[PDB]
Amino acid sequence: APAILLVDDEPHSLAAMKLALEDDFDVLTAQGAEAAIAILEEEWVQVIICDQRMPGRTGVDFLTEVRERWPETVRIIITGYTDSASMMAAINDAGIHQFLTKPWHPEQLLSSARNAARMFTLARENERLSLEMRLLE
Amino acid sequence: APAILLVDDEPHSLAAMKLALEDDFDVLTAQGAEAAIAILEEEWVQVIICDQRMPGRTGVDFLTEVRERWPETVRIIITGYTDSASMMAAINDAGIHQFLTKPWHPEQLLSSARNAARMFTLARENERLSLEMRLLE
Ligand code: BEF
Ligand code: BEF
Ligand SMILES: [Mg+2]
Ligand SMILES: [Mg+2]
Ligand SMILES: [Mg+2]
Ligand SMILES: [Mg+2]
Repeated sequence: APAILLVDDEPHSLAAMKLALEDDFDVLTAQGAEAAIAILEEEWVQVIICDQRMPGRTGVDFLTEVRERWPETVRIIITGYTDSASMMAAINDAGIHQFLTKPWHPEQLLSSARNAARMFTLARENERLSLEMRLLE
Repeated sequence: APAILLVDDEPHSLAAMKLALEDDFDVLTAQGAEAAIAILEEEWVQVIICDQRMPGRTGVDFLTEVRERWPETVRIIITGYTDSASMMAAINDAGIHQFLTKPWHPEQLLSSARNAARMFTLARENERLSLEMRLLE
């Protein structure tokens, strides 16, 4: 089953985000870029959420690669420093579907999640149709 | 072009929500259920957002019908009274994709919007494929 990947510098927000999502998804949790890529390798992930402000590699960077190695996956950013334009510009260059502000309702953040996974589902069958309708003409 | 429908009891939040979205969508605004249905008649709408707490008819009710008369349209609820279970249950029976808490970032609420419209787009071509791949077998 498609899980959701949680990826934040502070391990107390993975803790939280899980508490909000665990009841509905298979939550996978990671402490940063290099740590997280490791997981998308072995396990299968429908949705990912990433702190932007992370030591070393930023969410936007991580996700530029995620976009490249596993394009079937819905990418989401999350920020408490929502006031910066540089960021948004960065966000707006990458293929980032949702950007959430901190903090967040257990039921809101939960929703941006159910979204992503419904979306991941559309996109994924939206492609099936194609592939299979190619194998006709 | 597909617009977005805004539908809230307090005309000062339509004011706001527009200010957040106008730069990116064709915003249509309505003061409540009966008022809003009137608009989906003449004009074409890809995304709708509805206050739950509205005199007379509630968002969830409105949207149950919207779901029925214009199913191609992405439905969204928005609440400041996020603590009620009755609601969520109601929300969870209807076909409601996103539920936002008040208040909201200009760039968050903005995003739940861009979401919806990308989604409205998937769903709508996801169907094209079908219809057209039916006209083969
Ligand atoms: F700093 Be992260 F964006 F919360
Ligand atoms: F009362 Be609405 F939900 F803001
Ligand atoms: Mg629990
Ligand atoms: Mg941080
Ligand atoms: Mg403006
Ligand atoms: Mg109200």
